Amino acid sequence: TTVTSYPGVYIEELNSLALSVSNSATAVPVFAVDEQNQYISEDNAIRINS
Amino acid sequence: TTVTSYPGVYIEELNSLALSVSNSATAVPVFAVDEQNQYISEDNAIRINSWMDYLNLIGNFNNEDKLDVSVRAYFANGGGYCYLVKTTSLEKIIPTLDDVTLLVAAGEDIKTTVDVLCQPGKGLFAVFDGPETELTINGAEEAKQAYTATPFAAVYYPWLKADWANIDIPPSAVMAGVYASVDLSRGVWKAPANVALKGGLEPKFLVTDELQGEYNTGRAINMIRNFSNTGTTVWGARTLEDKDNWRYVPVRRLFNSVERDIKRAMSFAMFEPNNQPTWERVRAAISNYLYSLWQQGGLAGSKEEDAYFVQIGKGITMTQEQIDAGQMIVKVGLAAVRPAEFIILQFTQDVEQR
Repeated sequence: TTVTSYPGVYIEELNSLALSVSNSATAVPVFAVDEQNQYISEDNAIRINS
Repeated sequence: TTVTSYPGVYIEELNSLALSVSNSATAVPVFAVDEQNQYISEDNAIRINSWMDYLNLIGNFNNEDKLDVSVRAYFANGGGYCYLVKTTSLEKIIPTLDDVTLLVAAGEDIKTTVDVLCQPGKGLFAVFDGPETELTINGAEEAKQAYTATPFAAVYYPWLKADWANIDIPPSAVMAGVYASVDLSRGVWKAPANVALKGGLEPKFLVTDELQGEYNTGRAINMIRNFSNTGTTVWGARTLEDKDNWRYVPVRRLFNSVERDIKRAMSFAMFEPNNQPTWERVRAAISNYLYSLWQQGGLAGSKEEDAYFVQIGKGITMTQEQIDAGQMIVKVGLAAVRPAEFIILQFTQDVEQR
């Protein structure tokens, strides 16, 4: 863990495993567009917000 | 003991065997420099402390040469002091050195020198660098063939590419700094994987998850993988050996730093006469070291009778005829913790069944 070589003040911050569970993005869909639609670029997930 | 010749006051200070175990220098690496680098002197372990201390050797030229980039990337990740030796005289300098415990190849192909160097008794777990070329998934049987399976090694696949110093950084010198950073921060028993690289360097080759499936078995190659949560992280704690005992670089490097902290303490009790007063001090001093690791969580088990055991005594470990040859025998057991390589989650809909 810590090595003590020279006389002095050693600060070492031991911290326990902080574990918490985040809940986010329950229903985020994807839309398989029509193959004929020329505006969607080929093989790229173009993302829209509103 | 004392002789009484004249009438007077005699002061004699009898003192018992004071034995304590010191833990220091867990991960201090050496760098096999390139043979062409003219600045390293021939057959001398020139020792550097920091990058401003290293810059007095050479004031410029951070950009191109592969040793010069590697030690710059080493100090950026983790802090330590490292010796620099030429690979020609690598086997001559390392046995006569104080604390060299990571023989780190800074891209120099020194596999033969490593095998000659480290017996099972010495220690010095020695990391390697992966092949700088592309590794496909169906060419897995040949890419493992170059490395020979030994439990004192570790391979890291993708050579790293940084913004500064546009030549390719070898992954072995980068991972050498993460070892000294993890062993200082969270101790030696915690696995050196799952730690983001503090230097601003990205992997040159992207890692598919199915590509890591058939490489992280057998004599495994650990793989540095970058994903979005933590950036470019190291993602392998396996060594080059596939058996149940010595599968992990935390379970290997804990048995190096315990078998070197006790060996320095045994020099104080070296020529002490072995009877019941002597090997009660040696038993009680070793068992306090193995108790201090258990309170830190380095050893598994519920209570201290299961985490470790130490046995010295006439009878129990050595017979009478071995005492007459003057060799006392210490048996030491350790249950080192192994990392959670595959955390699995089982979900049932039967909650009253339990």
